[PDB]
Amino acid sequence: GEGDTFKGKLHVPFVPVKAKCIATLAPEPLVEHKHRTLILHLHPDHPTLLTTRSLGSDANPTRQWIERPTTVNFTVTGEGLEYTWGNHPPKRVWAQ
Amino acid sequence: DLDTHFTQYKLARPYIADCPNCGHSRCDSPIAIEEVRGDAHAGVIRIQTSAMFGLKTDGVDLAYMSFMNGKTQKSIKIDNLHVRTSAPCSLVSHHGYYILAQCPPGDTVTVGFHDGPNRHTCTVAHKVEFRPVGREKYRHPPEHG
Amino acid sequence: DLDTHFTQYKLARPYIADCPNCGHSRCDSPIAIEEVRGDAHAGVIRIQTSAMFGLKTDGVDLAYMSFMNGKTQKSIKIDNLHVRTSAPCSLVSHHGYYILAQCPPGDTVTVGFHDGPNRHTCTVAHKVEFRPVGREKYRHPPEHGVELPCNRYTHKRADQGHYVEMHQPGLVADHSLLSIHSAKVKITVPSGAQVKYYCKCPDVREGITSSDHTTTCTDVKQCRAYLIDNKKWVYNSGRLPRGEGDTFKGKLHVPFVPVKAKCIATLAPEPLVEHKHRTLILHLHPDHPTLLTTRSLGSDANPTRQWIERPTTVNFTVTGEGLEYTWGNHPPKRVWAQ
Amino acid sequence: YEHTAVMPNKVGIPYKALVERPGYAPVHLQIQLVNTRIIPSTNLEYITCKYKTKVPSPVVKCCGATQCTSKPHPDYQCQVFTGVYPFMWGGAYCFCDTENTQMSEAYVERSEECSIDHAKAYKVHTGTVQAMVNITYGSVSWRSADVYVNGETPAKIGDAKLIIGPLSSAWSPFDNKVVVYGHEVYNYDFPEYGTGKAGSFGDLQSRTSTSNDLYANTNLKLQRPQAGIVHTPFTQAPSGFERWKRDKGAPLNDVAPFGCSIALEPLRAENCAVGSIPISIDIPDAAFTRISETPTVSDLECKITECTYASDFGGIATVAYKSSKAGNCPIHSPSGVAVIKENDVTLAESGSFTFHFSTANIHPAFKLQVCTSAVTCKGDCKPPKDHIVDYPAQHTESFT
Amino acid sequence: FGDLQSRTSTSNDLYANTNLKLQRPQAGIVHTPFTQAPSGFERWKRDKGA
Repeated sequence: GEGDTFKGKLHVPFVPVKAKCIATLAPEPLVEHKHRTLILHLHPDHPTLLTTRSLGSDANPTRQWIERPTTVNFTVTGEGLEYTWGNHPPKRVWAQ
Repeated sequence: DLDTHFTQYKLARPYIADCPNCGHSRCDSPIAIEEVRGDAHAGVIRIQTSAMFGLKTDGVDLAYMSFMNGKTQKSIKIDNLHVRTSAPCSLVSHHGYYILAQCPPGDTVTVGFHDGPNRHTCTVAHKVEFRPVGREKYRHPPEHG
Repeated sequence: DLDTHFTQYKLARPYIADCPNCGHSRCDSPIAIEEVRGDAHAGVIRIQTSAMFGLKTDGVDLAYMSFMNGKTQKSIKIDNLHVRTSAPCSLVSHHGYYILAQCPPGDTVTVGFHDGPNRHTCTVAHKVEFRPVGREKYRHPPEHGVELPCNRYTHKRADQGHYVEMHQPGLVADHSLLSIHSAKVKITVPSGAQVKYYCKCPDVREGITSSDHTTTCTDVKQCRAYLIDNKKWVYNSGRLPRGEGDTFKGKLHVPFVPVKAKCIATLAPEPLVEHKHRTLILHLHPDHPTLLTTRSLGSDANPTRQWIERPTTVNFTVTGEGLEYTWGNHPPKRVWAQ
Repeated sequence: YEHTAVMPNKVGIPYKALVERPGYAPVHLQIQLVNTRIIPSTNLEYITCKYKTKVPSPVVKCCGATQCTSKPHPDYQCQVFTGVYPFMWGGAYCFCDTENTQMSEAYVERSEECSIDHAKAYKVHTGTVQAMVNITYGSVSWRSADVYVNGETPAKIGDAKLIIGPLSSAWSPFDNKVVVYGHEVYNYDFPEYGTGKAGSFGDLQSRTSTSNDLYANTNLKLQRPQAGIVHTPFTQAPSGFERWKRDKGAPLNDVAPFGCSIALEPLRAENCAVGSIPISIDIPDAAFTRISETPTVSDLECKITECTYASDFGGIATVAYKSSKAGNCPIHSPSGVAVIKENDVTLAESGSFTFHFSTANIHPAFKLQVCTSAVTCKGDCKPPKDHIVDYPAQHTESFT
Repeated sequence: FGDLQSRTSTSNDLYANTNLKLQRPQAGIVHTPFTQAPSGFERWKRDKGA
């Protein structure tokens, strides 16, 4: 309209907000221990990324989405290792 | 307490526009859509349709929609307000120009009501995807977790 | 004939349970979904809803359904029952708590009737895949082809292969029993059903009665509003509380037992054969991914198998011992060389 | 009484040392670090999020041109088109065939979702670290003190007063540039304010959520409407903030070494086990008692019972006490070879009381100090086969 | 493979090592959510060798 932009400032009906959705939880891995190495026997139901992080000076991180059931390994040093499988709470581990 | 929004209800009127893919071609549907905000996580989508549903002509019938046909508006029932994607969606709430609904992922979003003798549908091309919050890239809100 | 299964018909009654995604949120729908069984070959699905589909109140109206609306049921028609997935499905048969349908592949399954003024649907996250019989990874049953011994649910229901326990349901709360006797909270009864009853405050502590009144407490949100109504039994669902009294028997037959039927399977286009000295050349023009396998008949098997999707031309070193190959589900062929 | 001592920086490891106070009965100490919050100084630069192209209604003169104006809107792109013939539901919109011109304008405005979801750029400095220390020394058996690391601030909770730090290592897991996204921290190198490339990170840059002005380089360009229809076809790069959200790297809270975790907070990096702390503490002389009161435990001997070459307290030993009077007696090993979980033992007349400890040597030869009575507990250890325990508490790995 | 093993189809005794662990019910809703590994027989039914 060539005349003018009239008033009528109108509120947005549905404003996005930070609510709390319910998220999935992957089945707990089957943990198998060896001498100074951690074997994670796990079966993911849906593609989930697991992260590992050494507690020593050098992080040596590894992020890897996995979909098919797989067996992974980890060299757990005397400093220690921690891993986060899916959205489970993080867990740490020793070495002897 | 739904009568404290008369600025939207009374000062606004139904509106009509170029739907890009109204039915088989690009007609001028009364429910032409614009600015679909598919940026949430739980699969919900906010759609701003040209038609402004809400209260009836004067102040009542929240469960009625009012679109514009020809020179005039027409407040009728909301019987078959349909929102679709690659799979049919499910309505949640509607107010003014904006209707809140949740859809499965798909490449296009369609909106269509039913006057009763007429179809009156409209759609648009728009990517829709929903990655759940968390490290488990699922595709449907689960029962527990 | 159809009235020869009254173990389920009269003795069981549908109840209400907690649907994960009823309508738009987690409501308590009467069509709550349990035990989606997507294990058939031809994409056939069995669904166990908490609503009882099949006969009317006593023995009739196959074209009717019975759900539970609050503390009482109301049998209606099957007018607009629909089971849906990524794409709308096609129902085959309904009986008792179970529905049989043929669904397209998809990630979510929904079940919903239509009362007429309301939808009252339910849905659960549960993927349903298609597994084509044989070695030809198709997506829908073709109109022709060679048949194979698939495994599939039978449309018949008069079977006794398997049973599921049907104990007395747990009791249900109904706050709408808790009316007000002008100043005290007041409890009625559906038909003389057992109303377990007590409040936070000290008052009547068991409740096995007709319509009682409260002497002590005042708030309807501080009394137990329960209905033990096991004159009619319910399925051993994981979504209902279990009455601590005892677990009833009364197991009834499962409607649709899996059977070893014979489904039609797709037949891939035949290869174009071409040859050179001690060398088979094979031209393949698949329409859908089909497994090719080969096997030498000599002392060394030397197997080779690969899924092929795009049209391709392959070769094979054919020794005088001979060579076998099995394109798709066509009968295996075998050859010599010069 | 002023016992200065360097302490390794660990959270769940005690420091049960012994005060060699002359003229009085020695008093054991015990220090634990609940938290090692770093809290580096930070300065916000800008916040980025998805944008929304708020396109106003087009201006359509039916017969005649219309020059556009350079409005001050951010990334305000305006262009006039010629030779258009718009239809609408009511028929063709004009009777002219070539003088029809459309004045279409569009500008970038931050999305409504920016109020909740938005990345935060941060440039950080060294800052000052803080710790919560628990000291259950002497007979008081309690403390709940929050302390700093600067080598000046005294902490005088309860009766004792002490000073902590500074840390031996200036290691900071945070880089000079830090990006915070809602709850996770990424050390991504955001370029600078007002310079973001289109499509990349920070295509839209706002100084603050309250700030009206912003920097929107989205490469937005309008184009001619097609086949005579009223709309505003605009071509722009996809939302740069949407990118890097589905392909961001691992969060810093998942790659920071030394087992340091972060939080949506002043950005402390707690449990950052690194370096040592030069701890100095002033014990009040009130807790001290006359040396002439402690019973004499001379002419005693130490016997090993069972030592496990492990990390948990698998080592046990029995001490043949030879005492005269009865009373409490602190126990501590000055050598770092073995660590004793047991803290206090009451002495009977020539009794024997077992205690637990842990070691890391095959044949541990460690001095044992028992309320002014030295004895060496030499023995042998055996490695375990089921290496399933809590985290190591011996903290004494060396040549064996 | 062999996550569930029975000595015969009619055998009332069986072995099932499936890592079945129960989970807290979400939001005061009456249900029995369980954390369960995917069906072992389903695996090796999609990736069986020749």
